[PDB]
Amino acid sequence: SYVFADEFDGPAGSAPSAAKWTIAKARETIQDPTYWEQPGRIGQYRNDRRNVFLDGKSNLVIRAAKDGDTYYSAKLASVWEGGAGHTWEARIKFNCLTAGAWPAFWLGNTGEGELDIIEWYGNGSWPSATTVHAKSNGGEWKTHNIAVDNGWHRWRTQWDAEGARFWLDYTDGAQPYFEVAASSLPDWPFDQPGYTMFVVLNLAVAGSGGGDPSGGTYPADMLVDWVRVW
Ligand SMILES: OCCN(CCO)CCO
Ligand SMILES: [Ca+2]
Repeated sequence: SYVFADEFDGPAGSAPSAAKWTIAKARETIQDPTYWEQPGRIGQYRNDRRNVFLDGKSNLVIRAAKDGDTYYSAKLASVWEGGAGHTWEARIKFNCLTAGAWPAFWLGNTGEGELDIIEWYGNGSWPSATTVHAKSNGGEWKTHNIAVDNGWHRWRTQWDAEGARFWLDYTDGAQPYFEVAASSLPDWPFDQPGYTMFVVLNLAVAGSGGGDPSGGTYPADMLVDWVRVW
């Protein structure tokens, strides 16, 4: 009994469900861009079957690849949104841990609050990590470094009014590798009545976290076998 799920079944080369996902048509605009955030260096997003498609073997493929002078990739945001008191999990394979790449699985909200379940940074500086943000600019957060490899893994979070918890490859009764108490973040928005969040799966190229892709190996793929919330 899932409140939201996508098993990404369907024929090779087809698009993910338009009923479940919004596919980004552009990379967000960066207000005061660092070098790799500059228009013309930042990677782009588009709804193109070369960059986001089902492999016909039960996986969503998000692919970053150079087209002309621009790196293109993809971002999906769930149309559905879910509130407190659920468990959220995706099975993911990062075939894209290369210079310039910046994959992420996260729960978003356009007002405040963000649960970055896992991000890996290709810029050669930032360690991969799980992060909880509160506050409008996300300027109040707790973060936890965790290593990412290219194997299949399940990334899980639970959150409610009292806190947020994270697991890697969850097994029965395992302790979260990271948890955050509401009381540890003064502006904790997750306890607001009716507060909900959408799911995001994306593979960015360049920008701050991605950095220089010139030495990286492209095409680079992020595979998603499923996303489930219950
Ligand atoms: O975190 C980034 C790692 N990345 C940066 C290289 O300069 C190398 C990946 O193989
Ligand atoms: Ca699947």
